[PDB]
Amino acid sequence: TVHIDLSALNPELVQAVQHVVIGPSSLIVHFNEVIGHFGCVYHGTLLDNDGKKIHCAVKSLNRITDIGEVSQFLTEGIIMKDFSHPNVLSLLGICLRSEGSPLVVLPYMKHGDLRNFIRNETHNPTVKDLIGFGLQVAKGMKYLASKKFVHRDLAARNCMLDEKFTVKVADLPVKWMALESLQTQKFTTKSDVWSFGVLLWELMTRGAPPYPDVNTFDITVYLLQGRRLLQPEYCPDPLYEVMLKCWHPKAEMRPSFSELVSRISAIFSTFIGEHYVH
Amino acid sequence: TVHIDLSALNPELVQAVQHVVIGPSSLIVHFNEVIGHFGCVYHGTLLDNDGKKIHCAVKSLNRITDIGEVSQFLTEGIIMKDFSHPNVLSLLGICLRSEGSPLVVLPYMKHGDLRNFIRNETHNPTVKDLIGFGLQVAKGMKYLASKKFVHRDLAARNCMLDEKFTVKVADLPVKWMALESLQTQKFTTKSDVWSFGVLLWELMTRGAPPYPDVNTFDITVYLLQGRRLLQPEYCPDPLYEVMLKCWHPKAEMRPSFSELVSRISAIFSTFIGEHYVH
Ligand SMILES: COc1ccc2c(Oc3ccc(NC(=O)c4c(C)n(CC(C)(C)O)n(-c5ccccc5)c4=O)cc3F)ccnc2c1
Ligand SMILES: COc1ccc2c(Oc3ccc(NC(=O)c4c(C)n(CC(C)(C)O)n(-c5ccccc5)c4=O)cc3F)ccnc2c1
Repeated sequence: TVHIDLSALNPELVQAVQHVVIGPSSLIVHFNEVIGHFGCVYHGTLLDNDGKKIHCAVKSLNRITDIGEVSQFLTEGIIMKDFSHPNVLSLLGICLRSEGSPLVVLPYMKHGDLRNFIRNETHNPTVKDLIGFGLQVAKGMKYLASKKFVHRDLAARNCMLDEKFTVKVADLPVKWMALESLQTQKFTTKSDVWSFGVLLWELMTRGAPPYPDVNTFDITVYLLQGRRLLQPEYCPDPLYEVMLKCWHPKAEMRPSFSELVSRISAIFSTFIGEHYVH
Repeated sequence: TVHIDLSALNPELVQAVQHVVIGPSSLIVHFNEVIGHFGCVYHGTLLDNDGKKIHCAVKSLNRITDIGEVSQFLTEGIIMKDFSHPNVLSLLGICLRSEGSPLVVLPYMKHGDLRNFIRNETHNPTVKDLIGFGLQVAKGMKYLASKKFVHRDLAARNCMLDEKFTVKVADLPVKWMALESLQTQKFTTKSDVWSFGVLLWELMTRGAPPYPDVNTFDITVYLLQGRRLLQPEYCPDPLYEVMLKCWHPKAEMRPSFSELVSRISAIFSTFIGEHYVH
């Protein structure tokens, strides 16, 4: 029952978004074929001018009803389309339709999200593999921070993994949130750094749920008492130290993603044995 | 301590927003002179090319820190700038600065917000006057609904009043929210219609607080029990009937703003005696 009045949109903005729009001249959506946790996502195929096919995921934004939301949707499209880094999920385009919800078009990620990948017992990542995934996320966050983009929901579940095992950073979650975000409601690159530390912990435990024994409403006190996620069984000491610095109570004292890439890269090189080479 | 990196913004969007941007070649902000409830708002003066001055209000968006928020701010600017109706507050422009928070520039409204105006005992609006204010708001909402814009926070406090006593619709509030908004979290033009009915009630009581004896967390049950705001002492029966229809439990059965303008206009014409002629 979604019929959006596209004539109601502003002309200057529609002009700005043209370079992001893709349509039925290029994209086949398979509305009968679902990609099963990230909303309503369909299999799609994107053709260039000679008819070459690219497998994509096509997400239907079924909440977007009004022209404010559609205008915000267009803006998010313009922003994301500019980003170009091998560790940040690409936006292939968006669809602005007069019938049906707006669509977002992403490259197909063969191995799904990182959390489900590492939890799957049939996969056998080494400690080096898991640290490597962490380093890839750091590089993507370094790029995004360089663009002044604040992630706000960084977590293993929001990182994707392609057929070459390249981690693509993509996309309430109190157990990932910085202390200051929990109380002042505000998010920064420094709070993304805190979430990154929790993501590293997720990696080293192969997707264990963090703080299993603390209620979500008792997390602020736990953290103020100076308590932190315990060092995972497979996590080496130098990596656990990096995690602890990511959870510094003073956001200003946390390392930058640039600092993290450098440190983690040094740790990764001392490790040997990999089953998932990038 | 606000230093936003404007080079980080997208080129196509910056091009789209140019027609909304105003700068130091036209605008004098009096940062030492405050307009005292709507955030940080300063007196400003806007000059055209021959040096003619227009009194404005200049609001400093001190929350806007990151490029996502700035991009969303630009989009809101583009949308609002298109709106042109005598009962909707105009956007004179926005300021995108490399130092200091983004600014929004609005025409100065001599008589402030409608709620404070009607509560001020030194003003003497008649029943016709109050209904007239209500009709003006309805006309503004009719325009906005025609543009597919959903208000979400319609209330007497968010309507402004200029020197000619023209009401300008401008800008959590559970006692104004539709039943369905309270439970499904979603907002529509039909939920704006519900808030409009509460605004009419505010008008007819000269800014009394609604549902004085019900806690904000008991409002959903109160409404589900079929209870409604009582008919104000000065509210005529036909207007109270309009209010009741605005609070129909079925959003689809509520009148349109177009229907409201027509009905309220008929009621207003049967009234005589005014101190605030539009
Ligand atoms: C094989 O299993 C899967 C499972 C899910 C897959 C998959 O899921 C998604 C993964 C990510 C996303 N979307 C995002 O990451 C989005 C991002 C980062 N943005 C931008 C922003 C963060 C600013 O909102 N948006 C977005 C973009 C434009 C308009 C609106 C939202 C998005 O939709 C949407 C998805 F459907 C993509 C590709 N392959 C997959 C493969
Ligand atoms: C004499 O006393 C006063 C007191 C307040 C006054 C006054 O207060 C304001 C009244 C309204 C507003 N702002 C709005 O109504 C805004 C609206 C409707 N928008 C658009 C939207 C609803 C989509 O957010 N915005 C807005 C616009 C551009 C960018 C960001 C937000 C706004 O700032 C800002 C104000 F400072 C304006 C003029 N005269 C006044 C006079």
